[PDB]
Amino acid sequence: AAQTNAPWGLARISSTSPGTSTYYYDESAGQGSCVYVIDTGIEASHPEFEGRAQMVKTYYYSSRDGNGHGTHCAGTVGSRTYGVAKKTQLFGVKVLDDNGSGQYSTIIAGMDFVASDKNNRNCPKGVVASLSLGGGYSSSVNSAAARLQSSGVMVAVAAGNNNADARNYSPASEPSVCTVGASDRYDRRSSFSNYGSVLDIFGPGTDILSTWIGGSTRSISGTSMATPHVAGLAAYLMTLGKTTAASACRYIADTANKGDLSNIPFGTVNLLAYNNYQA
Ligand SMILES: [Ca+2]
Ligand SMILES: [Ca+2]
Repeated sequence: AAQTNAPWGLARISSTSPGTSTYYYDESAGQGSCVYVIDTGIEASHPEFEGRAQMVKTYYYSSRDGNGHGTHCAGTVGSRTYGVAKKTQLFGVKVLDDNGSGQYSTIIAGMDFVASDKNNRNCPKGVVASLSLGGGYSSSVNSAAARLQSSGVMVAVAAGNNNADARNYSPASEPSVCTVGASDRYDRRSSFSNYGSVLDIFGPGTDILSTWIGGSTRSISGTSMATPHVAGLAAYLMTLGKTTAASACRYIADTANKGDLSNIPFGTVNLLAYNNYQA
């Protein structure tokens, strides 16, 4: 398959070079995988989700995304026009409030929820969780992410937007999950992206167009936008049978574009997520 005039990040993950405009991908498109978007929720009625999204848990008064952020992230995972894995099933877990905030106790509960809830879903090609969230270092938050991974879920987490070492942020700093930095369309590390030895991979995160609440779309930026590129890419590769929940991060790293990025600090990986699709 080939989506012309795609969002630049979609084009970028299917090219060895920046500046292309077509997203080339296998038509299997993540069918048979499942991705949990642990965030502010998902506006599952958005036309772009085509009935493939649903809310499965909320920690607030409503299951509605009153923010947009979780809808955006879910769009980059799996919407028709904006998504990496355009036929995956999406599951919404609302652990963040409508201002985008949440307490670590809630975030932890949400992760343990996914670990159990996946055992009651039919996800024959495997299960991924996308966590575009975090704050300062917490060993309990890291332990929760490690448990989620251990349970058989491909966990992708944002590196954080502090232009600092991700060692001091959670769940970014949990070594066993996949920690995602952000890049821009000119293959620079994004100005706000965290860095550090704990990063596994970079994905597109500056000026990312996706779905928004009220059946709308917009462009926003952050390691939160990079993370769902990786999570959708994992689901895509798991449906193709190339990798498993346990091995996907390492697979993506090993098959990344290497050495493409600028302003990567020594000791941080120079690796950009890449689907290695050949028609
Ligand atoms: Ca290159
Ligand atoms: Ca890691």
